[PDB]
Amino acid sequence: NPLDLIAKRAYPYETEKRDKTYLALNENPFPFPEDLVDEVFRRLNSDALRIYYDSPDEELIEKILSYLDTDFLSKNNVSVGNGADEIIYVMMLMFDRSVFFPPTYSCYRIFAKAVGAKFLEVPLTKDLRIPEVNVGEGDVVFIPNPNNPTGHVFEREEIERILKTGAFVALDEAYYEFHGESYVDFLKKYENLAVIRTFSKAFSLAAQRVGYVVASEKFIDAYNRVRLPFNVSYVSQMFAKVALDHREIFEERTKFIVEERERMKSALREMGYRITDSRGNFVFVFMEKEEKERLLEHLRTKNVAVRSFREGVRITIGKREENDMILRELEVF
Amino acid sequence: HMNPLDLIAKRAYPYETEKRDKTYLALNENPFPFPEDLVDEVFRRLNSDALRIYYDSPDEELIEKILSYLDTDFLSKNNVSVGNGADEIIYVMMLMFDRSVFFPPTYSCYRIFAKAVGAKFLEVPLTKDLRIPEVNVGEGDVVFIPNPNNPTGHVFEREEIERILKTGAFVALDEAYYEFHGESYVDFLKKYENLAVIRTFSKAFSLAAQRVGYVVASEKFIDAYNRVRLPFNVSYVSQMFAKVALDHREIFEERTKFIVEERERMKSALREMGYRITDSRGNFVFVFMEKEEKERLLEHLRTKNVAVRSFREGVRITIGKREENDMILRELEVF
Ligand SMILES: Cc1ncc(COP(=O)(O)O)c(CN)c1O
Ligand SMILES: Cc1ncc(COP(=O)(O)O)c(CN)c1O
Repeated sequence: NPLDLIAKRAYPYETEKRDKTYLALNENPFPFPEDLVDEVFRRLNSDALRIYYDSPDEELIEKILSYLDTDFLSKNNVSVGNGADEIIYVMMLMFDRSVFFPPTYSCYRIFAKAVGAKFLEVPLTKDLRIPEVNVGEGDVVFIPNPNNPTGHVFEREEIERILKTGAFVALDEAYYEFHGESYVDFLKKYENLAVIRTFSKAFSLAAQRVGYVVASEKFIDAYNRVRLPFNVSYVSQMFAKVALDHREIFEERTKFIVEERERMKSALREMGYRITDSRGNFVFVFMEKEEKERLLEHLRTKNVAVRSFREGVRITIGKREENDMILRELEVF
Repeated sequence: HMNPLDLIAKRAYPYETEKRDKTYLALNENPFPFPEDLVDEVFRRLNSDALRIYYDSPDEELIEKILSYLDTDFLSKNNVSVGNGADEIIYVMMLMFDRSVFFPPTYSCYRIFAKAVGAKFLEVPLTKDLRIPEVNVGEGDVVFIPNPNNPTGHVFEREEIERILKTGAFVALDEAYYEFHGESYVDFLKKYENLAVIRTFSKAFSLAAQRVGYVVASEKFIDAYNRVRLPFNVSYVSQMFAKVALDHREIFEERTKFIVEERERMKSALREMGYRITDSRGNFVFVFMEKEEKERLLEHLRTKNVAVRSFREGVRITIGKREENDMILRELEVF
């Protein structure tokens, strides 16, 4: 009964009914602009819906390349996924062993167990530094940068130290847009690196699932052989193309989210909370289990959702009134 | 002495995109565009605030509408899930079981995906009469059986499938072409825990570019499947397309009726010409041809900007519009 083994081995699947003020999945506070939804639909060919539509199409790759804005990338350095999740998932199917460093993205462990990958979890140090680990060729090492859930940034030397082991580094730059530095340039020097990106956070397209990966031609070829061939829909691609053609609105939204993040980080410091230097669309607050659970319960009654972790809570940046409500809840507590 | 990227390149087939000829009859696609009225309905129902969230996949409404379409008394929400195409459902099932079993001539992606993900698999060819062969299978195996079969379009008897179910092996019944045949083996789930039926919106609803498949099975299996698959695997808008299609099935019913009549008309004409064909019940016909005579037909078709699908024993020709079908028959008549 293989299905019993999956009950034992893999984590259960659950749908959770969202609270009124939901600040728990690092989603953008803003709806996708209505004008751009309109543009999407006046670009749609109903005759195109009936066919197996190339994933990615050429135009989406040209626009992603234009967004990346390098001198050295070509179309063979870029592919797409059904979310960044798919890219991670597929990478776990590709290598002998997956390595990651708690506190990290919760789906690494989940997907490893889901697909029965060999994996090694070694915790980040007390200072949130990457630990000493025995890794090499055959391994893929998943490093989110900025880190999730801490939002902190690993120094370049840290990433490079792993790169010099020969292990394959999967640099998950899901929160790149809120930080503004990318290690994509390291592809000039290292063949053993892939940078993973998404439209979900900064472009308000989490429901449409478009991720992309930037890597060497050898890797991208291999990835494209292992993934599903028609993995991103015609309309998801069109949403991503239209978003890339109108970046100014998204830049203004990002600017608001970062200013709102830093304002919250300052207020929390002034209150005496121990926080991380987060560079994502969220803040991380350290708290003790007992302080945490009392706060959580209070938020529960006020119809607010944040994300609980072992060492504290991760609060996504929302709208000005939501952010102020959070600060007020933390002040009393 | 080989880095993992070289191993993949060795074992897995290359990624290759196709160039579409002016008359393309090679991927079992619906001839008709998705209705314009329904595209506008999707745009109308679309909530731009929903676009920014990790949207449930499947949402509750999509499930309700799939159940209503299936129209049984005994299925609940716990018996149904979704995939990013039926392709994803197959792919995940291959990750779920110890061994994958299929029977050539069969769906080309089974072998491809097995090799892609490094699944252990067993390929045993169908008999001369297109019957499922004697095979040593049991618990731990998943046996992929398309019904109607792809590329032959022929229908397996219930007894053939029930024999496999009784082994204890898990049967994945791929009902991608159900709509063009009209009988389903979903009622077997009253009795067998041991079974999943896979379905798609791609062929009958002209939504191949939006990738919505669904699977119907026991609660135990669906739970397991939902643990192994990507949690947000089908997009908000893909789900809205599928929901709107299910709210307006009469147009799709008339299209399916046209496709089946068109298929049977072609099957008759080909028999009258002296071609050996299968009794196809999909949106396509399968014509047996000797290798060398088949290649000659292909050059003619290539010369005339027509794509069909070439197989070891013949060609699988998807039903298109009346004018493309008529043209196929001319070229098979003159040939
Ligand atoms: C670190 C990290 N990586 C990947 C993802 C996935 O994003 P996507 O919506 O594009 O699958 C997320 C968000 N769940 C993330 O936080
Ligand atoms: C037998 C079979 N099964 C599954 C599929 C997949 O359908 P989908 O387009 O929804 O991935 C196809 C079509 N590619 C098929 O022919």
